[PDB]
Amino acid sequence: PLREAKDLHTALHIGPRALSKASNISMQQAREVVQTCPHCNSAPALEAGVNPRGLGPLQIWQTDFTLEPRMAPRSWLAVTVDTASSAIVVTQHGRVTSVAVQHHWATAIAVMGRPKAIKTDNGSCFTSKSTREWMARWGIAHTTGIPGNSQGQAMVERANRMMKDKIRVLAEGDGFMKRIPTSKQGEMMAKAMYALNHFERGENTKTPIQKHWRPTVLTEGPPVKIRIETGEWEKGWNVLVWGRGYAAVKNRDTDKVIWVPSRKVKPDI
Amino acid sequence: PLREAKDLHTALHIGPRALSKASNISMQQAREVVQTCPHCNSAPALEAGVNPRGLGPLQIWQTDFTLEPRMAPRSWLAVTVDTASSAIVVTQHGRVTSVAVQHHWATAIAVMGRPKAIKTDNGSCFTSKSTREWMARWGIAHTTGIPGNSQGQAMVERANRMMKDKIRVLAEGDGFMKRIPTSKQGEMMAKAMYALNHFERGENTKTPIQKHWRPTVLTEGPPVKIRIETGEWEKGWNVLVWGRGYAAVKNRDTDKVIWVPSRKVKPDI
Amino acid sequence: PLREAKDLHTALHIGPRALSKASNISMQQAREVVQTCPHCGPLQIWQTDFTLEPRMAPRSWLAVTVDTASSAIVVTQHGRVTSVAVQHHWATAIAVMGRPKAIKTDNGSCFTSKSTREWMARWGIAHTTGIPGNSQGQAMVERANRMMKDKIRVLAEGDGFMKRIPTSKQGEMMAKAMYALNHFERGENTKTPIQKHWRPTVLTEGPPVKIRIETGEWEKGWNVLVWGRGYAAVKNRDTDKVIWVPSRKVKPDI
Amino acid sequence: PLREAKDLHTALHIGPRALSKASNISMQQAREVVQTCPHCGLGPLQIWQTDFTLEPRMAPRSWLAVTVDTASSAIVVTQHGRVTSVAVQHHWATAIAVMGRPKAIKTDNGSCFTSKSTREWMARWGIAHTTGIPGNSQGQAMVERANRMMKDKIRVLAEGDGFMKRIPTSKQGEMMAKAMYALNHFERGENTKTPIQKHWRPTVLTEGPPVKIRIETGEWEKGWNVLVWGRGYAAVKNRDTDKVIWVPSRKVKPDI
Amino acid sequence: PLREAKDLHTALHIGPRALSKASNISMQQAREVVQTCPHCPRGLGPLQIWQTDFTLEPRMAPWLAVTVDTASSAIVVTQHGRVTSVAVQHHWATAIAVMGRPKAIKTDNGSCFTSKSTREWMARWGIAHTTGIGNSQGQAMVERANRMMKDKIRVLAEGDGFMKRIPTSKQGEMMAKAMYALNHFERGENTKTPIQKHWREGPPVKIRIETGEWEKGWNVLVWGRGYAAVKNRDTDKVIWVPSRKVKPDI
DNA sequence: AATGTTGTCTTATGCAATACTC
DNA sequence: CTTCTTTC
DNA sequence: ATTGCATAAGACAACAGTGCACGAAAGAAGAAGACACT
DNA sequence: AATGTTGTCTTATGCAAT
DNA sequence: CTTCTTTC
DNA sequence: AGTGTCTT
Ligand SMILES: [W+6]
Ligand SMILES: [W+6]
Ligand SMILES: [W+6]
Ligand SMILES: [W+6]
Ligand SMILES: [W+6]
Ligand SMILES: [W+6]
Ligand SMILES: [W+6]
Ligand SMILES: [W+6]
Ligand SMILES: [W+6]
Ligand SMILES: [W+6]
Ligand SMILES: [W+6]
Ligand SMILES: [Zn+2]
Ligand SMILES: [Zn+2]
Ligand SMILES: [Zn+2]
Ligand SMILES: [Zn+2]
Ligand SMILES: [Zn+2]
Repeated sequence: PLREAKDLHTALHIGPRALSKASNISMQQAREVVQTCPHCNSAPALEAGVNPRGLGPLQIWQTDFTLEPRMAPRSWLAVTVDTASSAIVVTQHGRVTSVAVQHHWATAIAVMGRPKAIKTDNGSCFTSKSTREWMARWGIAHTTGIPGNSQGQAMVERANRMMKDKIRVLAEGDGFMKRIPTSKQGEMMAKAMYALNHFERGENTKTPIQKHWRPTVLTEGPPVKIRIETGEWEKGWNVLVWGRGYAAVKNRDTDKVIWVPSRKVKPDI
Repeated sequence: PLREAKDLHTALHIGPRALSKASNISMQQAREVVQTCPHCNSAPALEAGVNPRGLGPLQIWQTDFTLEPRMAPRSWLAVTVDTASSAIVVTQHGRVTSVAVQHHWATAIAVMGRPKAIKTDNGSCFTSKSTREWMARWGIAHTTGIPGNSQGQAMVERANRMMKDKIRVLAEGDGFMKRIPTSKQGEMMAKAMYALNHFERGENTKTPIQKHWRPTVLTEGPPVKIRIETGEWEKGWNVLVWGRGYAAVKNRDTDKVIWVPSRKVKPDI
Repeated sequence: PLREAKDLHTALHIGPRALSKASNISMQQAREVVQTCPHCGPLQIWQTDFTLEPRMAPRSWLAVTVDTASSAIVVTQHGRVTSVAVQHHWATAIAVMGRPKAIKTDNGSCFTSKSTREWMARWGIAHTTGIPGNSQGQAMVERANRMMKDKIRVLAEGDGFMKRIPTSKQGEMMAKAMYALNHFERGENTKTPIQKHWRPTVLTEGPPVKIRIETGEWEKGWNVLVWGRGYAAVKNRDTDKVIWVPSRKVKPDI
Repeated sequence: PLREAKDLHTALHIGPRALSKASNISMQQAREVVQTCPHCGLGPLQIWQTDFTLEPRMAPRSWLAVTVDTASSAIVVTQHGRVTSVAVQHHWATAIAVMGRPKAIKTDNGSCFTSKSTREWMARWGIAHTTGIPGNSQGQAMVERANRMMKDKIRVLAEGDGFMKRIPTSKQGEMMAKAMYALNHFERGENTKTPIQKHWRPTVLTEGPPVKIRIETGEWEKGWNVLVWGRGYAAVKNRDTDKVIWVPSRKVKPDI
Repeated sequence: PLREAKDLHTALHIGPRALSKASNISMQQAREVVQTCPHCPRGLGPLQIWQTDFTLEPRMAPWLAVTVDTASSAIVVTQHGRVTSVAVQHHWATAIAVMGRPKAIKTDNGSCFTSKSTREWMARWGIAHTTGIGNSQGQAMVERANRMMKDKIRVLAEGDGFMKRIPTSKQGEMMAKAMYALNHFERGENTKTPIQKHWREGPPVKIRIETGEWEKGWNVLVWGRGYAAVKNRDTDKVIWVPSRKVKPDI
C-alpha cells in the first residue's frame, strides 16, 4: 500500500484522506505522502510577527500620515501614538513634507515629551536628509518598516481607525457632512483627541493618559514558559507585559527582554 | 445620572464602559445610551442567513467563467457544478461567448444529464437572448445574480480554487510552469476532473460520483428546532440536510423546505 | 557639561537652573551660559488672557492659559479675537491638560458674550470677573505673556527668522516654546511644570486583590501583577511570593 | 576570572565588554578595571575612509596610512616613511588583502590622492573615490577618530612594554601588530559583536533553504533562498540574480 | 558574463568555481577559461593548527615565509629579506593580526624555530608549540601554499610584464594581489572560500529518508510550524522535511 | 536594516430580587 | 453605423 | 501499564475578467558646459 | 426578480500492543 | 539642471 | 586647448 499510494499521488496528487481510505493506510502515513511531495505542499503557514511595544512610555513611538478629506483644505492628518501608553496626538497639514513631520513631531513632543525612538514607514518625507538631521538634533532613533507592509506599523494605523471614526461621529454630531468648517476644525480636533486620552478605551482598565503618566512596570515578573522554535515549552523566563495580542518576556539568566505571541506563553508552575 | 451620561456622549461620544464607570451606571443602560445615538450606529445588524444550495442531483447547477492563463490561447475556463452532488465539469474556450456557454452546458449535460435549473451571474453571455432561447428548447430554469456582489455562486467560485490549483499541481508535476503545451491541455483537464470527481474531497464520506448516481434523499427527517427572527427556538421542523456551513430544514405542517445556517438549527428533544 | 548646556540653550534657550541640573553644572556657570545670550491643588483655577503678536501673522492674536498650582502653560494662535477663538483655545487647553473647575478671565467682550457664556454650562466650569486688569486675577497671566512673547521671539531669532515667522514654521514655534516652558524648570524647584501637574510616578506593583485558596476561601493581602489568558499571577504583600491562579479565583480587594 | 582579566588588560588594555565576556565578569568589575588603568550605516564593505597621520613614536617610519571601514569599525594601518603616490597604493592594496575589495573610498584632496598614478590604480580595481576638505561629521569624521584610536593603542602598548617617546625600530612593526589584534578581533566599546564580526556579512551564506514569497498580486513565487530568518523578517536571495530583499514573516513559507 | 569572466581571470587568474559564482557562468565555460590560460583528516577546527616554513622564490629578490591554517586554508606571507629567528616572531606577529591568535603553531624543527627567543616568544602569547614530528597530510598543504604563492606571483608578475624580477616599489604591492586571489575568491573545485571557513548550526540530527531508513550526516537550520529545514553536511543541499522524520543524532 | 492591531458588536451562562400562581 | 452601457 | 492511532479543535486560504492606473516628495541618474590640470 | 463556501492545514484527544 | 526609480 | 571632474 505505501508504494501504491505514492504512485497514485505522483500521478493524480490525491489528498491524504482518499489515499488512506482507498489503500487502507493510516492517516499519519497518507499525510506523510502529501508532505513528501514538493508541489502539493504549497500551503504551509509560517506566520509570526510582533509590532512590538515598549516596556514603558516615551520609549517607542509610531507615526504615519492618513488622508481625511473632511479637514480640507489641510486634509492630511499626521498621527502619532506611544506603544506603551496608547495615547494619541494628531495635527493637520496641507502637504506631506519633512517640515510637516518635524512640525507634528514637535507638537507631540510638546504634549507628551521626548521619546527614545520613533518608528515610521519608508515614506520619502521620513527618509529625507532633513528628517534624519532633525532626529539627529533631538536625539530620537529612527526605525523604518517593510516596503509596503504596514502590518508592523499596526498600532499606529489602528489609531487611524479612531481618529477617522471619532472625527466622523463628532463631525456628524455638530451637523457637518461634506467638509468640516475651517473655524470649527480646531474644536473638532481638540475634542476628538480629548475624548481618546482622558477616558478609557472600551474594556481598557485604565485611561491612556493614566497609563502614560502613571505606567505599570513590574520590577521582576512572574515565571512563565515560552514555546521555542522546536515547539517545546521552556522554563526559565518571566513575563513583564502580557497584552491581548502579545506578551513581553524576560530571560532569567540574562535579563534580555523579548516580545512573543500570547499563544506562545503559559504560566511556569 | 442618566442625563449626565447622555450629555457626555452627546458631546464626546464616549463608549459605554467609560460612561458606566464615570457616572456609576449599570451596563445595560450605558449600552442603551450608545445604541440610542444615531451617529454612533454600531449598527451592526446584517442578516447572516445566506444559503445557495439545492436538494437533488440534476436540479440546481452553478456556472461561471474564470481565467487560467495556463490553457492559453483557450485559457477561458467554464465551470459548472451540481449543488447537490458537488460534481465539477469544466470546458476550455478561447473567448467567452453565448455559443461557448451552450457548448459547455452541452458537454456537462452530455456527462451528468439535463438539469432542472442553472444559476449564474448576470454577464454578457448569460443575459443574451440567444442563451435564453437555448435554455428554452431544453427546459432549464435560469436564475441571475446581484449586479456585482457575487457571493451566492460562491460554491462554484470556491470550486475554481479547487479547480485551478489542481491544474497547477498537475502542471508543475509534469514540468510545465508558464504555459501548458496544446497537446497535453485536454489530458490535463481529464486527469484533473477524474482526480476531483472520482475520489473523496477531503473529509467527504462519499465521492462526487457516489453522491451523484447514488445520492441520499431522506423520505422524512428527524425533528429539529430553528431560531426564528425574534431569537426564539421553534419546534415543528425536520432537518433534511445538515452540512458544514448550512442546513436544509422542512416545516412539518406544510412540507415547505427552506435553507438556514447550521448555527440556527438544533435537535428537537 | 558646559558645551552640552550651551547647545541646549542655543536651540531652546532653557533657563540656567534646568541646564545646571540636567547637565550637572554648578549654578554660577549655567547662569553664565544664560547670561552670555543677548535676547535672554492642580487643575483648580485657570487664567486666560489675550495678547498681541505681529510676528505670528496672519494669526497674530495669541491666547494664553495657565494653571495656578502646576505652573503649566498652553497657547493657541488666532487671526482675530472672537468667541469661537476663545472656545477653541480652551478646547485645546482642556485637550492637553483636562477639564478644570474655575477659569479667571477679564471683563472683555469675548469672555462675557453669549456664545462664550453657554459654553461654560455644558462643560461645567466656573467663571470670575472684576476690575478690568486687577492685581490678583490678571497678575500671572501677564507673566505667561512675557514667557511666550519672549520665547517665540528668541527661538525664532535662533532658527534664522527675524521680522515675521513664516506661516509654515509658526506651529513649530508654538510647539518648541511650549516644550521649553512645560517640560523645563524656570524656577529653583527640582520639579518641572509638567511634573508638578500630573505627579508622574510608576506603578511598582498592581492594585490589591483577593485570591481563592485551595479550601475555597478568599484571602486578603495580595496584589495582582499579571493577568493573562486564563490565569493571573498574584503577589503576597507581606512576602513578595508570586503564584499563578485561575482568573475566576481573583477579585478586587475592597 | 579576576587574574585572567587583569592579564588581558595588562597586555592589550581591552575594553570592558570584551574582558567581561572573555573572563565571565560582570560589568561593574570590568568597569572598575578600566578605571584602575592610568592610560585608559547599512551594509559592510561599501565605503572606506583613508587618511594619513604622523606618530613621532614610530619614527623614522612616522607616516601611518589608516583605513577604517565605515560599516564595520574595522581598521587597517601600515607604516610608511613618506607620503607619495606609491605608499597610498601599497596601503590600499594591503587593506584590500585584509578585509576585501570595497566599492567606495572617501579621502581628502591631498596630492597623494589626486595623482594620475593613484587614479589609474583606482580605475584598475573598480573602486570609487571622493574628495573632501576634510572635517565633515557624517563622513570624513570616522577616520579622524580611528587615528586617535591607533595612536592611543600604540602609546599604551609601547609605554606598557617600556618604550616612552621613541619605539625601537626592531620592535616597531610588532607594537603596531599587537594593536590591530586588539582593535579588530576583540570587542572595543559597549556593543555585542566583534569589529571583525561587525565586518562582512559574516561568511556570506552561499545558499539558504528554499522559500516562497508572497508577491504584490498575492501569489507565492518559488526561486528564493533565505539567508537570515529573524522574528519579524527574513532575508531572502533571488537565485537568478543574487538580489537580497527583506520581507515579513507572514509572506514566507517553506518550498517543497 | 563572457567579458566579466575574461577580465577577472586576466587580472587575478581566479579559479573556475569563483568565476562561475561571481559572474553567474556555468562550469563548462569557467573550466574553458582555466584551460585557455597557458601557465594554469582535515575537519577538526579553524584557528587551531598552523604550519610555518621558509621557502624561497627568486622573483622577490633580494626571502619568503609562509604561514597557513590547516582548516580555513588561508595563507599569510611576510616576505622577509634575511632569514633569522626574529623574522619568525615578526611573521607570526603579522599573521596573528589577520588570522587571529591560534591555539597552536607547528613548525618543522629547524635551527630557526628552536631558538630560546622563539620559545619565550611562544610562551609569551600562551600558544603551545610543538616541533613537527611536517607530516604527509601537511606535505600537500604547506608546500601547496609554497608553490601556490610562487605560481600565483609568477602569473601575476608575468601578466604585468615583469619577467625576471619585480620592482621593489611594486614588490610589496603585488603581495596583496596574491593573498587576495588565494583567500577571498575561491580556488579549485571547492565550494567554501578560504575566508568563509575561518569566521564560520545543527545539533546534529538524522532524517528519515524515502525508503524509511535513518541517515546520519544532516544538521537542522530552520524548525517552523509543521516542517523543518535540514542541511546535508557534505553537499550543503538543504531540504524541508516533516518534524516526525527528524530525531537527534547521538 | 527592523514583526498585526484593539475597539467594539451581538448572544450565551450564573447569581440576587420583583411578581406571579398555588 | 458608431458610440454608449451594463456585466463578467 | 504506556504509546501508536484516526479522530477532534480552530483556522487560512482564495474564487469574484484582468491590476496597474496617477500624484506627491524626496532622492538618484544622466547630460551639457566652465575653471583648473595636463 | 434570487442568499460566503470548503479542502486542506497545523496542533490536541480516545481505543489497543511490547 | 532636467528626467527617472522608490514608497506612501 | 585636450579633457575632466565639477556644476546645475
Ligand atoms: W487555432
Ligand atoms: W492551433
Ligand atoms: W487550436
Ligand atoms: W510690527
Ligand atoms: W508693532
Ligand atoms: W514690536
Ligand atoms: W510697527
Ligand atoms: W515686530
Ligand atoms: W517690524
Ligand atoms: W521693527
Ligand atoms: W520690533
Ligand atoms: Zn502531490
Ligand atoms: Zn454617539
Ligand atoms: Zn538664550
Ligand atoms: Zn588599559
Ligand atoms: Zn590563468
